[PDB]
Amino acid sequence: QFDFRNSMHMLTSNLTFTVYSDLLAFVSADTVEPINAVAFDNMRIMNEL
Amino acid sequence: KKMKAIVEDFLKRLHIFDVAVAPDDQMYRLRDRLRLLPVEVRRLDIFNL
Repeated sequence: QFDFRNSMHMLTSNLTFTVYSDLLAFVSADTVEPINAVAFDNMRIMNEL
Repeated sequence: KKMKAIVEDFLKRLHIFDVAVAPDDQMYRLRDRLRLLPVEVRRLDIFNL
C-alpha cells in the first residue's frame, strides 16, 4: 500500500559543477631548442657539434 | 655553432679534394685533429687584442 510519509524523501546534491576529461589541455608545454637539449646527466644529448 | 662549415671551407680551399663526397664524420674528425694544434702567433695575437 502507498504510504506518503514512508515515500516522501529529501534528496541532496550539489548545485552545479563542470566535469572535465582531457586533464592535460590545461598544461601548456613548450620544448627547449633541440640543439641545446640535455640528457639525464645535464650535458647536451648530441655534443659533436 | 657547428664547425662542419669551417672544415668544409678548409677542404675546399685545399683544392684537390671532393668536399661534396667527404662525409660529415671525416670533417668532424678533422676538426678534432685541428683543435689540438696551437694557433699561429699573429692570429693568436690578433685574437687576444
